[PDB]
Amino acid sequence: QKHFVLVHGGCLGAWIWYKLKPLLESAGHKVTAVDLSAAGINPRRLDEIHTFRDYSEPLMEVMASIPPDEKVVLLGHSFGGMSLGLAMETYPEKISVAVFMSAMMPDPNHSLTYPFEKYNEKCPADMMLDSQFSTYGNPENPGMSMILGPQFMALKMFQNCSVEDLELAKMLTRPGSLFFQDLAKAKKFSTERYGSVKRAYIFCNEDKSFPVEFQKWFVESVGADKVKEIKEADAMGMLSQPREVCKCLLDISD
Ligand SMILES: C/C=C1/CN2[C@H]3C[C@@H]1[C@H](C=O)[C@@H]2Cc1c3[nH]c2ccccc12
Repeated sequence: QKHFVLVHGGCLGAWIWYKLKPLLESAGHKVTAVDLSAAGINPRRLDEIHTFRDYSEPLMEVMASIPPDEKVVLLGHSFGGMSLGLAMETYPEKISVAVFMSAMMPDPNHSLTYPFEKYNEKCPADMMLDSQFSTYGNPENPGMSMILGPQFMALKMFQNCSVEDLELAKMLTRPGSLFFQDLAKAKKFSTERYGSVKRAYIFCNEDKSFPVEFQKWFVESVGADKVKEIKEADAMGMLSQPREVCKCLLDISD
């Protein structure tokens, strides 16, 4: 038995893991799927969350409650990788392996905004399609909020998923933030902390929102201890290939 803590990306929520949580449990493991602040059915509203630590606070509540005797495996995807990073900085010893599936993997050597800068470098400005962006917070120093466009979701996140999974996410997706202006002010991670945590990576070769060539770039520039691939996972591998993410994760963790 291991304890997996599962962390969703932006605009999503704990619900994305609904297909993978049973699977890990039927193999005999403990699973936690967290909702981050203003995501899923978390009661907070976006415009009351201005920092990324505030956003990541329900993950941090989980990590503080890992008994002294225990460790967890973390799985994050997309923007979830950033929360994995804070978890890994603050509680390095409570994590046996941090697993990043088609996620940005922070590097103690750069500002926390660096994977975002590199994404703008490597991807076109129209990458998010019908998604839409607006400022919130103080007009004097603003946040950016985003909503996922229906086409963006169908073509570029859930394209190897059932229309059912696509429909559920339209019902459940909420405005998100990538916290860029706050992340630009956050303390960097260190190698003594963040950097002491074994890391794994799971490629999702068919992720059109985060192309594999760019996922491959985080492993080449930061490194990972283990690395797997899902030939047919899209951005939502946990929904499109839930049995393969399970298999990868038991491999990585055993
Ligand atoms: C919530 C929709 C998004 C679209 N896109 C955006 C933001 C999110 C999503 C992950 O949740 C991916 C992957 C990603 C994005 N920006 C990145 C920067 C560095 C590495 C990966 C990314």
